Amino acid sequence: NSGLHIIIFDEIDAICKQRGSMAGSTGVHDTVVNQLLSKIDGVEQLNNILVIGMTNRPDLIDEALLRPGRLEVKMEIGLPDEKGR
Amino acid sequence: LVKDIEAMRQKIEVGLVVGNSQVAFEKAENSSLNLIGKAKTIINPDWNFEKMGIGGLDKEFSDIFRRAFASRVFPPEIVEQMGCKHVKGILLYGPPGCGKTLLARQIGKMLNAREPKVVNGPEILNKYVGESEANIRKLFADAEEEQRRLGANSGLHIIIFDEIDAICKQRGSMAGSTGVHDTVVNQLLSKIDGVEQLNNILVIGMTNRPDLIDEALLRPGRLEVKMEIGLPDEKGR
Amino acid sequence: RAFASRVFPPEIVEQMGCKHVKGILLYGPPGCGKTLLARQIGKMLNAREPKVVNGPEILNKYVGESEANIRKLFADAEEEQRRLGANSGLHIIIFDEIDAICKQRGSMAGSTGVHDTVVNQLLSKIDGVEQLNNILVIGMTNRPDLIDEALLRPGRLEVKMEIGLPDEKGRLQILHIHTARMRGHQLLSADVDIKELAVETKNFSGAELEGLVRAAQSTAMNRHIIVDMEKAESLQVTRGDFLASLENDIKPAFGTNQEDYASYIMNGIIKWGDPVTRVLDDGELLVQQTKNSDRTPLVSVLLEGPPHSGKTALAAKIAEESNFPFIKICSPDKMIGFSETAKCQAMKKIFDDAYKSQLSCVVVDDIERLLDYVPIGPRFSNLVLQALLVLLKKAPPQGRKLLIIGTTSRKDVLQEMEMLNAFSTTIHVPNIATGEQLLEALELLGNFKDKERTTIAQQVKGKKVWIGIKKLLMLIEMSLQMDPEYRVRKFLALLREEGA
Amino acid sequence: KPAFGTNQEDYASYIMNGIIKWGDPVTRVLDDGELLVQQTKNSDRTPLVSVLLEGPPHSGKTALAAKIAEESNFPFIKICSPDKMIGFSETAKCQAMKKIFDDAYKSQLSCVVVDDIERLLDYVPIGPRFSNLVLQALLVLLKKAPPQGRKLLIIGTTSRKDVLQEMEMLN
Amino acid sequence: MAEDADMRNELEEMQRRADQLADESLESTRRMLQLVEESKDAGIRTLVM
Ligand SMILES: Nc1ncnc2c1ncn2[C@@H]1O[C@H](COP(=O)(O)OP(=O)(O)OP(=O)(O)O)[C@@H](O)[C@H]1O
Ligand SMILES: Nc1ncnc2c1ncn2[C@@H]1O[C@H](COP(=O)(O)OP(=O)(O)OP(=O)(O)O)[C@@H](O)[C@H]1O
Ligand SMILES: Nc1ncnc2c1ncn2[C@@H]1O[C@H](COP(=O)(O)OP(=O)(O)OP(=O)(O)O)[C@@H](O)[C@H]1O
Ligand SMILES: Nc1ncnc2c1ncn2[C@@H]1O[C@H](COP(=O)(O)OP(=O)(O)OP(=O)(O)O)[C@@H](O)[C@H]1O
Repeated sequence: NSGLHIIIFDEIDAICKQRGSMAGSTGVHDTVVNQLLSKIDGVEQLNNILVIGMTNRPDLIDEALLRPGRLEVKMEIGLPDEKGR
Repeated sequence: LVKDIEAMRQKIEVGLVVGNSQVAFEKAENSSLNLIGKAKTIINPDWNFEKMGIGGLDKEFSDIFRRAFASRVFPPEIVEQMGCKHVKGILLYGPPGCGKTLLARQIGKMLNAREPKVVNGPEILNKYVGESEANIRKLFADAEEEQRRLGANSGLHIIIFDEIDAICKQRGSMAGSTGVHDTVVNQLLSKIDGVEQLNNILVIGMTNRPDLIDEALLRPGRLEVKMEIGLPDEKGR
Repeated sequence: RAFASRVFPPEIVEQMGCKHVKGILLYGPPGCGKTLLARQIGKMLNAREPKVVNGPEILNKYVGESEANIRKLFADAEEEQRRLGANSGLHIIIFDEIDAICKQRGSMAGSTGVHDTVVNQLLSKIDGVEQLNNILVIGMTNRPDLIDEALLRPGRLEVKMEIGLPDEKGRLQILHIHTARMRGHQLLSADVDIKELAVETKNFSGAELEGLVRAAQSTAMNRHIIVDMEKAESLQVTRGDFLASLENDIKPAFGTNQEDYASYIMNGIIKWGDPVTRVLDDGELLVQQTKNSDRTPLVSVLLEGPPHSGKTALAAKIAEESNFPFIKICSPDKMIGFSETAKCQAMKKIFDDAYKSQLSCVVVDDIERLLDYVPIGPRFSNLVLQALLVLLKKAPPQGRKLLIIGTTSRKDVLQEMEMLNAFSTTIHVPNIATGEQLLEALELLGNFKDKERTTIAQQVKGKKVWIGIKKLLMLIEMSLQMDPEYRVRKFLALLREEGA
Repeated sequence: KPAFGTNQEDYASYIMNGIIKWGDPVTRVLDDGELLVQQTKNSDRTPLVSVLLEGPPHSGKTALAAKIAEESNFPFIKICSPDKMIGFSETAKCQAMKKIFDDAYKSQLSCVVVDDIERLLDYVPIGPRFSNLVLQALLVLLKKAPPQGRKLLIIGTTSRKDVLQEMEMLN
Repeated sequence: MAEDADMRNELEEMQRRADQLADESLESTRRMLQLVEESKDAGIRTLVM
């Protein structure tokens, strides 16, 4: 029954890009993302948080992280029609 | 508390201990009585798993179970007749979202009586030399002495690594010529097959990039089983 | 070498002046059995209690504690030197994964710390100004070559001994030593043949050898073991019998993998005539070149034929038929996308480690693919060519014998690259020329019965055939998939167009 | 939700109008495609098959190649297309296609589309130029077998096959 | 760039007297715990008698 702690990463893409021995030698300092995806989906259930993430360059991000349960939902927001505008 | 009486053979209710009456002792439940000898006659680490949270892998679970938990669950006497040392060192390699850390979770925490020490990726690494590495032996140093001063019989100790490929990679190709991650791995290898030949642990790693992982670590006895898990068939699905 | 000095009666060396050896070093590939050896040494051999150090266990953050933990090791053994000069109880040290603590002093890359140069304290302690005698020290490493050689020169450490992989029969001792207890309590059948295993284990070593054993006991129990209870039965009667074979097949990788010819061999070899015999005979006459003669330690062959002839498959057949200790297939499959340098590098590793053996054979498949070759205009990579053409004429050291094959579907490109001049010889693969020869072949296969065989056979012999197998398979197959009557007519009509 | 495996949506991209039947040609062709998937599904001793579709330009090649897979109902299909590869140096290009095939080699069987090959591998007539590396990797893969028990087909397209005879990938 | 340097460095321990000499003051504080109570012991019983 605990309360949420939301965490906010302003820019994901710089922190974590694909770790697949790409973009030069092993990404940039990819140890980080390993720690992260072990943390959020780790051996502990950790049912009590959602992390928000935001990019303007999404495709880079590793599918390992994007799959359902670590982050299920990737949404696109696009230039609105007249009504929204 | 008398348990069973046998005559010189019928089992009787009330009898008379005489000179040539042999007697056996057994520590009670939730007992810390260390009885030795074989004037005795039990520990089974697995009391319940009916089924836990899994489908589709009834082959793979069977293989892992028989290989690394059957030596545990056996008559000890016959296995020391057999003279084989327990396999340790599970590995799991696969794509994401195929239920590996779940699997690892359930056995350590739901199957057998211990609390496992778990690293979430590296927690290890530190700004100061030697203490990050030392945390490894800070891991092993609660189970090593335990074997030393209880011998063979012991409560199981467990280590779950996760996303181990980050911390360990092939030596000589590491962040330049010498490498940062080189000395942690040379400790890990030094302990697992180490000169102490501790028998009382299993190391559970998991990866999505197993080719990176060094064969030096994967040869049998350090991590024996490299087990693929993959996209399930419909019936498992 | 190093224990004569311990065992002898003292007077004899007292007439000599030799200072007794400090230490040794032993290395090799992993899982090869070295740490066992280093336990038993010091377990059995000396009267002393050893102190082990694990590799980084020395290191500590405060600037002087690293070295100040090393001198701790040797203070006892030096004080007893001081106290008793001539003799002592031989305090011995065991390092482990020593390569980290000692590597070349003049590399700080990735460390960016001076504490790599603890080594100076180390070897300045060992011989130092103060000689320490009646101590022994042993190193252990995967990586022998990164060590500062200031401590590999003799007298600091004499011996560089490299523990290699087991010999086939020595592997038997490694095997029998484990199975002694298993048999001694008669949990081992008399049916299993350790030799039958040991020949069927090409490169299994040490732990790799022991792994199937440990697994075998698991698989053997599990039957008698068996839900909620997951009972272990009381039944104590069992033994692993010809399940070591099954798991040897499935469960471990060799650790040096050749096992799979399957990707190369789908169907084996259909023995389809005289040419196949001529070829294989030429082959088992060629393999003997190495083994008999010591003036041609290197020999070199080409396999020339048209495409889709399975040349590269029977090359592997002849390799396994040579039954050498070390065989490998340099595939473009394993090397893909590699720029020419790495594409050379893989090959580099292959021949350099292959030379290690007293012999080996190697095949090079589809060189036209390996070295990328296309007309439209000649274009290829030369560097691989140059390297390769040197490697052909590199003679291994001291009569460690080599055999090489290469394969092409085209020689007419090659005679301009001057490769086959460098090759010793070439052998031709004629491809199937006629209906009788063919019909015999496919009836060895099957998958046309006699009516169909004949139904074909009327009109084949009147015609002349130029074909190879690898096309024929797909033809018979895809034609087969059609409905029964239609099958052979379609086969025929395909042959009309393909071979014309 | 999209998935690691096939989508319902990759297709509507490539076939926007579907495939209208104008004649027997369409029948024969895609029936041969059906024939081939049944060959692979049923058979052994042909773990892989290899086909390409020649047509003249602006005769829909890729549509057919998609509909074949869509009718095969094999579980794993990832088309490899140039549109998702733009500007790539030949190195990362071949990494991409190999990545596709290695994911595919996981499943028990699969259908892979190469399309617009002559644009996948750089090609121009004038002083004729192309990438050698992508060529070689491609066609060894066409000649490659996955681990045993697995089965696949590789469909390809081009608007010209004459230069491909010249480049000795056709066999 | 393409530069990854991740590094470590070592510590300088401030001279915290760096001798056992601390004990003597600690011995005085032992004795003031120790030798004081019996004053009260004999005090209360001196007051009883
Ligand atoms: N039998 C199963 N097979 C696959 N996935 C399962 C199964 N049962 C449950 N799951 C779900 O799979 C999810 C992810 O699997 P897991 O927790 O092992 O992490 P993972 O995604 O496998 O990690 P990684 O992405 O590093 O492989 C679990 O959170 C769980 O919800
Ligand atoms: N030569 C051998 N004789 C008997 N058992 C062996 C032998 N080699 C390996 N083993 C098996 O493997 C264990 C020894 O491991 P091994 O000595 O291969 O480690 P290592 O060679 O030091 O590995 P690395 O060199 O990578 O550290 C033994 O306890 C036994 O189970
Ligand atoms: N006597 C034989 N000689 C050669 N191949 C044979 C023989 N008998 C059967 N085969 C079959 O040849 C098949 C292999 O053909 P493969 O594709 O290797 O030919 P290839 O010459 O490599 O083709 P390419 O020249 O295009 O590389 C195997 O399935 C094997 O069973
Ligand atoms: N039955 C059909 N057969 C072929 N094409 C069809 C059929 N029905 C519709 N089409 C149209 O043909 C188009 C095929 O475009 P396609 O992806 O083949 O481009 P392309 O022809 O490969 O380009 P290029 O001509 O440069 O090769 C589709 O948009 C589709 O709408």
